[PDB]
Amino acid sequence: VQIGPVTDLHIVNADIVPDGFVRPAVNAGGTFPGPVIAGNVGDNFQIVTFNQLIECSMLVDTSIHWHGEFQKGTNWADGPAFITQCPIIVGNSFSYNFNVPGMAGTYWYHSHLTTQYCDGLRGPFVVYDPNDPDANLYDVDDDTTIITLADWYHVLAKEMGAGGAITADSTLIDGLGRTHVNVAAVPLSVITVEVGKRYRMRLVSISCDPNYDFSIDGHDMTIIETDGVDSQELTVDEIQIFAAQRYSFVLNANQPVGNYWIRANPNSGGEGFDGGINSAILRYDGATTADPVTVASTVHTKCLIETDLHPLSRNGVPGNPHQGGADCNLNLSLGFACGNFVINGVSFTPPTVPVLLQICSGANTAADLLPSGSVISLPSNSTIEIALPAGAAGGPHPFHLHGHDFAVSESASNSTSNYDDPIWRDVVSIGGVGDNVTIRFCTDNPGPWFLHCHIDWHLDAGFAIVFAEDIPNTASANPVPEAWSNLCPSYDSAH
Ligand SMILES: *[C@@H]1O[C@H](CO)[C@@H](O[C@@H]2O[C@H](CO)[C@@H](O)[C@H](O)[C@H]2NC(C)=O)[C@H](O)[C@H]1NC(C)=O
Ligand SMILES: [Cu+2]
Ligand SMILES: [Cu+2]
Ligand SMILES: [Cu+2]
Ligand SMILES: [Cu+2]
Repeated sequence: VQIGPVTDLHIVNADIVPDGFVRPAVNAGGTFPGPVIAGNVGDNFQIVTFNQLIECSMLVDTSIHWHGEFQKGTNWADGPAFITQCPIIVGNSFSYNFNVPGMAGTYWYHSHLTTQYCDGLRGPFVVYDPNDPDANLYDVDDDTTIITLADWYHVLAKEMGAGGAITADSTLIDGLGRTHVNVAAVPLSVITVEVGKRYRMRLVSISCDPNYDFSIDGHDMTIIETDGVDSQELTVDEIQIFAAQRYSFVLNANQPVGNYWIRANPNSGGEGFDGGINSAILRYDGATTADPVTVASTVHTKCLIETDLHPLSRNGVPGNPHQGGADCNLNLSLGFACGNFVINGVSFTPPTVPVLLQICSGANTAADLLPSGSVISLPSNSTIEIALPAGAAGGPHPFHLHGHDFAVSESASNSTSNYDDPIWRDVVSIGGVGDNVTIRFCTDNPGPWFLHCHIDWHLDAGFAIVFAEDIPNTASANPVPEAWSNLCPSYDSAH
């Protein structure tokens, strides 16, 4: 179901049983996943979020992030609690009013308070391009070609310990899947295709943690979009997609009419596909209504490798073709010990006053912004390079930056940098010990922008910092509506 660009979005509690185990959830728009929020590039989104949550066990306060949307001019609408807003309290609503100039592609939205999106507040967000340069590559692109991959837990997110290796209890594809342990034969999702059509499949990781090895028995996939950036066609037979990443891929429905397994193996939790875990069904029209009996290739012979991706446009790479070839080059020291993560020696703990309101109330430098040591100021109109060397306890961490996308100058498991034509994206695996995954972008967007590992349990254990981009121009760049200003006194009064 698709809603928007102007829409109500109610946040409710419900019990659901997507793997056959009933448990409480926090839902957007009443469904899991939430409804697809959609519009065309350049359209004004007005999402009126009604908080109606009553179940404390999962927090009755909420805040929603439109993941990958740059929010230029609207930093107050970005969503991370205590970075850009205080949460909306139960009984109140809040109108997320923003534009998406320049952006088209496949995105998603999710709670951005504590670990609440794990408890179910996650949904797809698609910005359609009426002149998409990839349109001639397929026949079908609509709500039925969206595929979400979700980890699902039988423990309430607020009770996960924390951390604490945490592992999921079931992989859901389009909201359905089977439990890893004592697997019950509950219904699987079906994706239906017709012989000879081509499909723009929009593959969205709404994961709180695991990365997935996604494949479709007997079929190939040609990638045309990465995290909202159009890419040159890259045909693969397997895609490893980390938390929060998105790909569009053309599925040519060119096999005999029949049932084929769709596979999504998480890097932790249940291994393999016994009893149909980690599975959905690709069904051709005409096929018998029965489970697939297909098998994966024994060896996947063309798996996605991030360095094989290239932008469709001529994006290039800001700055100069060598490391440190930037105006403000940084190399973050990413650590873990004693159950907390750290960036440059400091574990992130949300401050009482949101970063944005600290700035609007007259804070001027990172030194003046709380939490101390969790904010790095960035100057305006400068090429930023950030090196994110891996090694920190497990691993592999998908780092994500708000308000921007970035050139992936160096990828995982490959020490060679690329200053000509790397893919740009917004969430990137930093790989393994010895890797030096490096990103570059330009500061053309004033505001406080969160940078963190998108494994939500790692974010709650402190793996984050805020890039305060152009403090001096932040207030003037981001006029806030009074409803925004009303957020924090309501929150602090209720709490
Ligand atoms: C490691 O990463 C580099 C950088 O993207 C890759 O190097 C490119 O390789 C292709 C050939 O496959 C050449 O056409 C380009 O000239 C290379 N670009 C640069 C900047 O060197 C390399 O392929 C990657 N290694 C593996 C094993 O995938
Ligand atoms: Cu996100
Ligand atoms: Cu984001
Ligand atoms: Cu992490
Ligand atoms: Cu975030």
